[PDB]
Amino acid sequence: ILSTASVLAFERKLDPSDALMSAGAWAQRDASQEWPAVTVREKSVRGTISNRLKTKDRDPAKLDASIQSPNLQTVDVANLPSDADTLKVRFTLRVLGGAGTPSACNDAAYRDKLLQTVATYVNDQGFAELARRYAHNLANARFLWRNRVGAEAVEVRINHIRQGEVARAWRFDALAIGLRDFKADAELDALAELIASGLSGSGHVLLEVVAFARIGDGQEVFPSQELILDKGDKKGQKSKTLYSVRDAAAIHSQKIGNALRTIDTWYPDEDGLGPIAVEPYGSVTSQGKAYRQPKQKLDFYTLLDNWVLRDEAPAVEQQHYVIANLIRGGVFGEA
Amino acid sequence: LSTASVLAFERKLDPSDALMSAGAWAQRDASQEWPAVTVREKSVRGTISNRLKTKDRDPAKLDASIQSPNLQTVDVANLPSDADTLKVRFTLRVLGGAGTPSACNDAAYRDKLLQTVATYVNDQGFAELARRYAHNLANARFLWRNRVGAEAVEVRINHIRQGEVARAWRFDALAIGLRDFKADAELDALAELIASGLSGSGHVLLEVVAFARIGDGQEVFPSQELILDKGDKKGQKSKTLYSVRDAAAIHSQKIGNALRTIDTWYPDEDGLGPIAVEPYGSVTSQGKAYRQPKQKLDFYTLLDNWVLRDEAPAVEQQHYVIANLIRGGVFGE
Amino acid sequence: SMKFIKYLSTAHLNYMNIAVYENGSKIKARVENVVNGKSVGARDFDSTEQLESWFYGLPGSGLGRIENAMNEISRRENP
Amino acid sequence: SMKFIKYLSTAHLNYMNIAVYENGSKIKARVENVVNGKSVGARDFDSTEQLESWFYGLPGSGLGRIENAMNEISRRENP
Repeated sequence: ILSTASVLAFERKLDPSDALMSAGAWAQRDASQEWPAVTVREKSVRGTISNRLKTKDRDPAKLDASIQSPNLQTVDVANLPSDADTLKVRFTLRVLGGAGTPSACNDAAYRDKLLQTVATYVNDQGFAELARRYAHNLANARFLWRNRVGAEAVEVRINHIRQGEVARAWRFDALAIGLRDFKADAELDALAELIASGLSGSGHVLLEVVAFARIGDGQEVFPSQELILDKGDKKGQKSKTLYSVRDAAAIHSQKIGNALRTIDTWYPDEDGLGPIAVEPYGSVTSQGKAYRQPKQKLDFYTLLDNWVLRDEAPAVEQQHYVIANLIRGGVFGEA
Repeated sequence: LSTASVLAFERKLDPSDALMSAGAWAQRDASQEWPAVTVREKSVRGTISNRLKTKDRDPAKLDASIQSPNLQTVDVANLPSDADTLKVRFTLRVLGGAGTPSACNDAAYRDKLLQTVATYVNDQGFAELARRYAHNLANARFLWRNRVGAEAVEVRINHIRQGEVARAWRFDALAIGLRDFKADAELDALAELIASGLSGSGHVLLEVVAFARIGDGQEVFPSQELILDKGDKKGQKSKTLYSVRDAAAIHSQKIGNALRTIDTWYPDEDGLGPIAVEPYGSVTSQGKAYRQPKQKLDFYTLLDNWVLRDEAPAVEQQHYVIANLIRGGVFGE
Repeated sequence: SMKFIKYLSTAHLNYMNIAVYENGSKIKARVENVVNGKSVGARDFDSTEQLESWFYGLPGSGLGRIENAMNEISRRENP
Repeated sequence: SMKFIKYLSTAHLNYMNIAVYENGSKIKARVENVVNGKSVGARDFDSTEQLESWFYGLPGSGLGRIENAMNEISRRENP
């Protein structure tokens, strides 16, 4: 008895917003309230056909004509102004809490069995490891994806905002704090306890995160890129398009949300890649590789279906992984 | 006596569409000018997350699915980056005359229904139902997911007698509960205004304004539209949010559903709480229809007992049947 | 048997150009992606003289004219 | 003797859905109005595996796909 629920759904916790980019100078970031926004321009590029050419069945005259001719595109570019070297990135984060309770569930026995399972997990230990690793992903600058690559110094400011007034302020170093090792610190433990009390349901956690990444004058920044379906018959020449808001370049919210949950260090394959993002069938698209494969028994659906139904617990780290997939949210069950 | 082959009831407590706009807390007093929240558009690259059929649990099939694109386009609605609150306003007419059907065949069933609702009203007024509707106006049930995880929520209700406001109320939607029903002076004054409106003894026009301090740039949730993703050119946007001219809106029926969340005597339990008033009273979002017609608590069962056979149910089920008549619907065969 | 002749422009636009094939006594103009050969619309012609009188009759000058050409060919020809 | 199995969707469209009946060793798909049971077109099938390979082979995603299914079944099958 006690089959799986055909409809499961969890709304996400750790809600970010889109991060608006603005540019300015270093050692004036203590008055970085009024810095002008980074604007998305649009330049023209001329290049070559320098891709791997299918020289298996083709006319040689066509291959010679195709690579001796230029290609005349048009791209969107986002640079700093030439009198500024520091990029500012600002977003807000809400930590909701009440992670175990689904927002859609057919069964009433599977639902309260799941609630008792998550209550057992919150009973024998807090959210302390999960919140510690989320506070590590806030403390470094994972959400600065390519903007972190090749920077002199990165500084992350985190404010706890209770009313109009700031309640608690932190200040960090994203290069001293590592990209791969989950070390310890006093203020990392304080931020992790704030995030854990947000996840448990004690208070209302609102966070403002401001990141200063010194790059250089006039260098290119990297907003997230858009999708231009059904415009090849209107525009045609433009190939790259950057995401913006009302006259400011910005990164998407789901990409920062992906950056915050790169926690999974317990996937069975190896350890040379460091942490990966918490996913069902926990996978990386740049690697093209489904780590945490379902023919082994560390898949999220398998661990859920034997830790809720069959009452057999997995190891402690796999329990951390399953509660991380519940904090992530998603459309579970069968689609 | 047999019940009629055609019944109909127009709805009472009919709201308008909400209009969302954003601004600053401690400036909500002067808020007749806030710019409306607009529905913008972003791109999403998804992932493989649904349950595999376990016949496709191969390495190469997962690797091909991860290399496969899952690019989509969705609608989002956010606050501006300097605004931290959400203004939501709508108006509400309270009609009254909540026992007379608007269509009926049998002239005898019509008169029997009239004196049945009349002896309900003579036994007790609309005071308990209007108490519960004043509670669902008092807290912020019409802020569905916007309430969930908010700093502070506040609801302003005005009575509109002419072009000028006559009576005002100022509430606290978080201190006023979501789980039970209580008593207070301004709550009972608003409940008596709604009860005077439901008994045909006046004209009640209420506008309700709610403020929810969320945060800068956070995602508000307008109501989502039904779109059929069929085989057109290259795939369109897969999430359409409802809007009006230059403003993101909540539907009127979503607010009307959040007002009539009253029922606490469906025979399952008191552990869950109040559900919406409905014939075959069904919370479809959790896939379970409470108040099944296999028991003796269905609305059609209570109606056909208490009008035809003149056997009265419990007072709580009388409140349920009169809330169903206030709801409106297509009744009869 | 479709022997390649020439591309219709000096420069490619967005990896897109117009290739010219000799299809028997006729002549073909395909709107092709140059890196993988995916055609998105072709049109039959017979003589290169009338093809050039059609192409130089299009409004525009250069890459705008071949933009007009690819927009003309890339829509479905009406019955 | 036509035992009910399931509806083919999670949501009804316009009080219309597709019910699934087990008709012997075959299997039935009826386009039914859910409130009164009036069928407006059915189609015979044999296995649930080929029925799902037919249904997931239809163009669309979700209610658009079952709109395609009801438009396909609701026309008269040609001789």
